[PDB]
Amino acid sequence: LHMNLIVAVDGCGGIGRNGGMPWFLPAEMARFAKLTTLTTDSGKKNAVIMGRKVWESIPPKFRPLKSRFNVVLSKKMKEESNENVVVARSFESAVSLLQDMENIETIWNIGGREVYELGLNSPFLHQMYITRVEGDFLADVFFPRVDYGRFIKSTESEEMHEEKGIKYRYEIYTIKTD
Ligand SMILES: NC(=O)c1ccc[n+]([C@@H]2O[C@H](COP(=O)([O-])OP(=O)(O)OC[C@H]3O[C@@H](n4cnc5c(N)ncnc54)[C@H](OP(=O)(O)O)[C@@H]3O)[C@@H](O)[C@H]2O)c1
Ligand SMILES: CN(Cc1cnc2nc(N)nc(N)c2n1)c1ccc(C(=O)N[C@@H](CCC(=O)O)C(=O)O)cc1
Repeated sequence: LHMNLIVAVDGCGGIGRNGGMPWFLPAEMARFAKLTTLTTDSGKKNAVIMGRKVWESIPPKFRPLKSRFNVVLSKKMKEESNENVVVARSFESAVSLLQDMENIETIWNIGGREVYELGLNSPFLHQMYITRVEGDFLADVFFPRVDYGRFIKSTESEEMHEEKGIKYRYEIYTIKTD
């Protein structure tokens, strides 16, 4: 059972501004949905684990994230009536429930700085799929401080991408104990 982190950070390490995203990148978001949705074993599902403010920053039409199992960490949210969503009061309990479910193939840590930090300290930590966006978007939330020395960066050829006047590039990292 793998836990991969997926994030889009800017030149300063920013991920959030004013409770929302500092940018909108539809092609990047499409790649995000593909990476987080597609499983190898047909019929098996992925799980996304997110913090409450991520959940609330998703457009409610796209919410819950379709074809995935949503786990929202929150100490304040009421239980979610929907079946593809569960509210988990702690990281450890969320990870316990996920490793308990048989049909979950890969757990995608999709955001919340604290969610990211707890994942980075997790035994299930596998890969980081980072989208390095160029420039300073005046973010107020950031990605955790991470020791990249624990990781091996994939060497595949990664071109630059540009949409909406914004440039960015994909990077992949794998924990060195694999
Ligand atoms: N650029 C990106 O790739 C990216 C990735 C994700 C999000 N974002 C942006 O980043 C910002 C949100 O990230 P955030 O870090 O500010 O808020 P968040 O982490 O998304 O959600 C924070 C909330 O999650 C809950 N939570 C987190 N860890 C928990 C734990 N261990 N146990 C229990 N509850 C826990 C708490 O909810 P309660 O307050 O209800 O306890 C906490 O207040 C938004 O702007 C979002 O759009 C961007
Ligand atoms: C605010 N937020 C958090 C968020 C945004 N961008 C990211 N970008 C990356 N690279 N990684 C992340 N974890 C990430 N997280 C959002 C907002 C909307 C949707 C969303 O609606 N996704 C659709 C896909 C949207 C699309 O196809 O354009 C899906 O079904 O997955 C996801 C995350």
